[PDB]
Amino acid sequence: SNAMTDAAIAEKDLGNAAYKQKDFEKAHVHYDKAIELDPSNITFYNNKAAVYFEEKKFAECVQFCEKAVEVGRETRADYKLIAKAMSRAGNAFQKQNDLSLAVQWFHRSLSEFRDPELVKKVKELEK
Repeated sequence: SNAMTDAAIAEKDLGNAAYKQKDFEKAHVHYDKAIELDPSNITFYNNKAAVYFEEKKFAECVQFCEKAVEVGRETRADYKLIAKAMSRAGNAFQKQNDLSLAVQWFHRSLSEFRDPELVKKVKELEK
């Protein structure tokens, strides 16, 4: 789109390079800068969620998944990337030993985009 939205992407790319080295602090710095430049881009919220998940900050991961979903809907982003946020949230809830919330999110995710592996995973979790 514009000078700002390109600038944001460039910060995301810097965040990914830190993320790839497991420098999670620096990854957040850059993704935060991305969101500062262009808060309408779902990718930044999902990438921050992914960092939080690897840090075992599962409640923060969920919070950013929730942001991705809200942003994704407001901006009419690719519904598949909204589904990804939803499954990530489900996984973060599993890691918190919260099956109830995990399954709520997984069902959201499947309704957003039918992931064949997740369908099987959810049936197993509901056994």
